[PDB]
Amino acid sequence: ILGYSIGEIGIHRVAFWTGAASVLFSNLCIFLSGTFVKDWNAFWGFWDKMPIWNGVG
Amino acid sequence: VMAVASIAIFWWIFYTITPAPAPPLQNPIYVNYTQEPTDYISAESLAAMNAYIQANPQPQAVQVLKGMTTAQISAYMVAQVSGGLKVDCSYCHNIANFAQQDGYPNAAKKVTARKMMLMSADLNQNYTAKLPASVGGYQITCATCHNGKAAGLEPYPIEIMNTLPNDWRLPLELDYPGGLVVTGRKDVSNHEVEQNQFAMYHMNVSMGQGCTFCHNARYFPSYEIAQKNHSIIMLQMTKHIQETYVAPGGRIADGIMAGKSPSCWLCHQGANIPPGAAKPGQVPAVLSSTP
Amino acid sequence: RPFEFRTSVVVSTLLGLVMALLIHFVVLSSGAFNWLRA
Amino acid sequence: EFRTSVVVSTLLGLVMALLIHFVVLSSGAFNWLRA
Amino acid sequence: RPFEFRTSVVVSTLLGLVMALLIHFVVLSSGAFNWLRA
Amino acid sequence: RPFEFRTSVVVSTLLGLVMALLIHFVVLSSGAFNWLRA
Amino acid sequence: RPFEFRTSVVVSTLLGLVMALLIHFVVLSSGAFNWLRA
Amino acid sequence: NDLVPDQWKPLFNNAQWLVHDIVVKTIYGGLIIAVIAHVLCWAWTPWIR
Amino acid sequence: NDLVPDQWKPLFNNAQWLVHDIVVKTIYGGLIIAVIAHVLCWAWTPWIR
Amino acid sequence: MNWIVATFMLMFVLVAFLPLVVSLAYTWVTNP
Ligand code: BCL
Ligand code: BCL
Ligand code: BCL
Ligand code: BCL
Ligand code: BCL
Ligand code: BCL
Ligand code: BCL
Ligand code: BCL
Ligand code: HEM
Ligand SMILES: CC(C)=CCC\C(C)=C/C=C\C(C)=C\C=C\C(C)=C\C=C\C=C(C)\C=C\C=C(C)\C=C\C1=C(C)C(=O)CCC1(C)C
Repeated sequence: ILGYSIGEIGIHRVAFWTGAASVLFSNLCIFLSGTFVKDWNAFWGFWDKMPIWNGVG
Repeated sequence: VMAVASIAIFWWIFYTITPAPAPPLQNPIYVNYTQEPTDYISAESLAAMNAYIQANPQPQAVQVLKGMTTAQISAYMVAQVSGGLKVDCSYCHNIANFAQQDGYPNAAKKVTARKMMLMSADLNQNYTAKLPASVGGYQITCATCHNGKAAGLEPYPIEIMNTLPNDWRLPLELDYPGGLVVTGRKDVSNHEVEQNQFAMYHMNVSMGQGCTFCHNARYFPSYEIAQKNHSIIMLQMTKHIQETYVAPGGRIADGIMAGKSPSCWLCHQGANIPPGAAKPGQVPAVLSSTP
Repeated sequence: RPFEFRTSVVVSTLLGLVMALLIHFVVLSSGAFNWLRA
Repeated sequence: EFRTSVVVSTLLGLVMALLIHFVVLSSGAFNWLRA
Repeated sequence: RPFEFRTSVVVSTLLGLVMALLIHFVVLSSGAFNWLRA
Repeated sequence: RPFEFRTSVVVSTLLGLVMALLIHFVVLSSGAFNWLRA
Repeated sequence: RPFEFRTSVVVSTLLGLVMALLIHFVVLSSGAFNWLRA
Repeated sequence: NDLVPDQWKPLFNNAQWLVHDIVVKTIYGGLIIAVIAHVLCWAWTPWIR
Repeated sequence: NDLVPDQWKPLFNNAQWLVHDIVVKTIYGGLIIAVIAHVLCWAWTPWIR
Repeated sequence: MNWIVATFMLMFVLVAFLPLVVSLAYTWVTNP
């Protein structure tokens, strides 16, 4: 099933790492929202105007 | 210590090089918009104006603006009429006998201007007098809706509506005492909710503040913030503008404004209490809410 | 011995292709050449 | 470990040069590249 | 032995197909040829 | 042994089927043929 | 080896490429050179 | 082995030396071309002004 | 690991020493260029004023 | 004022990020 076996020592490392990473990214997001970003829709305004496709429309 | 020292050096650099923070524009009349360079108003026209003020005491044949003297009228015109549109002084006036239109003194503009004056007075009297205390006495004038531009203004620019679809417009064909409500209705699906959220984000971008400006996001149907009542009045006002002046029985027939819906952004322009809005006491009596 | 030759040719032909494609896209979208109805 | 020191040193130096170059450019006080 | 021939033909026939498809889609969507009601 | 025949026939019939389907979708959605109420 | 040589060349070519690309993009977007219809 | 000089013997292998040589030559050529291109971009329109 | 002097023998290996020499030389050159560039940026337009 | 303290607090957030990286690199090194 899915063609890969992680091993006995592998799964516990992955558990530890993912668990630890989730909360870190979360606290970063909240601290940032409070201090530097007023709304999140304006943040993505830059993507449309990427030179590669800014005039093809 | 290397890190904190580097951060200090960087901040000293920034403070030194950075150009100083800006003081807000202070103008005796408008809240945040000024007409200061009057080079756009030609100078030979300004000379001829002095003569008309000094020569006659009262203005011959004024249909509206009934309680004013030629000097007051001239000053008001140069301050707000030419100032709102940034037009030539002769843009809809002749050198003499400018009470009527003869010899195409840029005809078919003076009458549209007069109708704009009437419409502004009517809006001011019917809708901008609601919960006046604690909101201020600011009043709509030429600078509002025109922002220094004579014609060709756009009520929906491209910069706003980044997330919205470009075909979308504010839906003004609804009763709006509560017609947009969606919570718990059980006869509306996710499509109606999507239209609602489009309109709400538009109101969000128009107003400078965020989404908790008027909603108390724990319960959306609640009216505790009291900044919604103001929005109900403004919504009825925008619907009235569109229905009465933009398209009275079709844009072609008896329409002014060239079929441009008000859109809630051309007025406020990114802030509550829009900058073009005149401070209380700086608008003619006829044009103001209490005449 | 310090480098496998095939890794070099793989990365070379990937970088070159991506770079040609990106330049072609940018030049087309700039609208300064009157190419394909412009 | 010596290599940890050199890695963190270059990274910090590069980031710091880039940040200062950005701040000075965006301040608009030097008449550099049409200013 | 180092460079397997079949890897070359696989990547060749994939890149060629993708490239033909992309060019065909760009030319069709440019609207400059009057092809299929244009 | 160097090239399994069945891999060739599998990839051939998959590519052919996908290509026929894509072309028929594009032609139908172009709306230029008056086919099925158009 | 206090530093594997190949790590040095990898990081060098990556940093150089990124830096050339960034400078190019900044100079193009500044609009101060009259290059490609400016 | 043993093709690298004695002063750099503990650092460089044999194979690592020739690559290096290629890297140095390429860097010198690139610097010459960069200097020429800069002189040209200056003669066209100066950027400091 | 006997090319490094005795005072710094516990700390530095043999190979670490040469890379450390390269680092010191590069840092000195960079500092000289940085000082020249700041004198030039000052003569152009002073920042403190 | 506001921005000096803000940058200094962001430093602490990244320091909170730090230990997980040491865990990963320790595992990479000590498991040849
Ligand atoms: C005209 C002057 C401008 C100015 C704009 C800048 C800019 C722009 C920069 C600095 C930077 C520096 N400035 Mg200053 N500076 C000014 C005002 C000041 C004032 C003040 C008035 O009080 C002070 C105290 C400083 C102080 C400083 C130093 C802290 C710092 C560089 C020293 C360094 O780390 O070592 C020397 C430099 C190195 C980091 C080591 C050398 C590394 C080697 C040389 C790397 C070069 C390799 C090259 C990039 C690639 C070669 C090509 C290869 C082929 C790949 N500046 C005014 C505003 N300042 C520089 C910086 O580093 O910020 C950290 C930076 O770029
Ligand atoms: C409209 C509201 C927004 C929203 C706004 C927020 C906000 C605001 C935040 C999150 C945060 C979180 N949200 Mg969200 N979030 C929304 C929608 C979602 C959805 C979803 C499917 O839609 C999901 C899955 C999440 C998921 C999450 C994670 C990203 C994160 C979880 C907090 C946490 O891990 O750290 C929380 C960690 C702690 C505070 C626990 C500390 C516990 C201490 C150590 C233990 C004390 C001991 C205690 C007394 C018990 C003693 C034991 C004895 C038995 C009594 N959100 C909606 C869209 N979300 C939070 C986050 O970022 O984390 C910083 C946060 O800031
Ligand atoms: C019209 C002028 C436009 C412009 C448009 C383009 C476009 C568009 C392109 C370039 C590309 C290049 N341009 Mg130019 N370019 C301009 C101005 C410049 C300026 C400048 C004035 O400063 C410079 C320095 C350059 C420099 C360059 C090089 C960086 C690059 C190609 C160099 C080389 O030979 O390829 C390096 C060597 C090769 C590419 C090897 C080719 C390998 C084989 C031959 C590929 C065959 C492909 C084949 C079709 C696949 C099927 C084959 C099967 C066997 C059947 N251009 C102006 C703005 N330029 C090209 C690019 O880099 O793409 C790679 C690119 O497509
Ligand atoms: C009308 C002109 C349009 C345009 C439209 C197209 C379209 C559309 C296509 C190309 C394609 C190509 N164009 Mg052109 N192209 C234009 C302008 C250009 C310009 C330019 C002026 O700079 C250039 C350089 C090119 C260059 C190219 C090549 C990159 C490419 C094909 C080269 C080659 O022979 O194929 C390489 C070799 C082959 C493709 C081998 C073919 C293999 C066998 C014969 C395939 C048989 C398929 C068969 C039907 C399957 C069933 C067979 C079973 C046995 C039954 N075009 C203008 C804009 N161009 C073609 C592309 O690349 O797609 C592949 C593509 O379809
Ligand atoms: C009306 C004209 C429309 C158009 C509509 C279509 C449509 C629609 C199709 C094509 C398809 C094709 N078109 Mg055309 N096509 C047009 C213009 C073009 C132009 C052009 C002017 O440049 C070209 C070059 C082509 C070229 C092609 C070939 C790429 C392709 C089929 C070639 C071949 O014989 O099949 C290769 C060989 C075969 C397909 C083998 C068939 C295998 C067996 C016989 C399949 C039997 C299926 C059976 C029903 C299943 C049950 C059987 C059980 C035993 C019971 N078209 C215009 C726009 N074209 C066809 C496609 O590729 O789909 C495959 C496709 O369906
Ligand atoms: C027109 C003047 C513009 C400007 C535009 C640019 C642009 C654009 C670029 C630079 C780049 C550089 N500029 Mg300049 N630059 C300006 C002002 C300055 C000022 C200043 C007054 O203070 C300085 C100090 C610099 C300094 C520099 C260096 C940091 C850098 C290149 C140095 C070097 O030789 O490359 C180091 C050595 C090399 C790059 C080695 C090259 C390696 C080989 C030769 C690459 C070959 C690529 C080849 C095409 C791939 C295909 C090959 C296959 C074999 C086929 N510029 C003004 C604003 N400058 C260049 C940059 O760094 O990009 C990397 C860059 O592209
Ligand atoms: C703004 C005014 C001028 C301008 C001013 C300059 C100036 C000034 C310079 C350039 C430079 C260059 N410009 Mg320019 N340039 C302009 C417009 C263009 C246009 C175009 C679209 O018009 C193009 C295509 C270019 C392209 C280029 C390249 C020719 C060159 C940058 C080399 C470099 O960065 O790569 C370097 C890339 C890397 C460091 C890595 C290279 C990768 C190697 C070669 C690939 C083999 C890798 C090997 C297999 C190992 C694999 C390792 C893996 C990564 C792990 N310019 C405008 C017109 N441009 C710079 C240059 O020429 O100097 C050489 C230069 O100084
Ligand atoms: C605003 C007024 C002046 C200005 C004022 C100054 C002043 C003042 C200074 C500079 C400095 C520099 N400026 Mg400046 N500068 C200007 C405009 C430019 C322009 C251009 C677009 O116009 C360019 C390209 C530059 C570029 C530069 C570099 C030449 C230099 C910064 C070195 C540094 O940060 O790297 C340092 C990078 C790192 C610390 C790491 C280097 C990486 C090594 C070399 C790569 C090998 C790594 C090795 C393999 C190990 C790998 C480790 C891995 C990373 C882990 N300036 C304007 C015109 N600029 C500073 C400088 O020259 O001092 C030296 C300087 O003091
Ligand atoms: C002052 C109260 C006021 C004047 C005066 C005024 C005049 C005026 C003119 C002359 C035009 C037409 C210009 C042209 O060459 O056609 C015009 C057009 C529009 N106006 Fe107006 N206007 C005044 C006030 C206001 C206010 C407060 C609003 C806000 C709703 C407003 C709106 C508009 C709109 C819309 C147009 C049409 C713009 C176009 O693109 O067609 N005016 N006004
Ligand atoms: C949108 C636009 C404009 C895009 C532009 C780009 C275009 C249009 C095309 C680009 C590329 C092209 C032309 C791709 C074409 C691919 C083809 C035709 C593949 C072969 C099919 C032939 C096939 C599948 C024949 C397969 C063999 C089969 C079915 C045999 C099946 C069998 C199997 C396997 C058995 O057990 C035994 C029975 C039998 C032998 C019949």
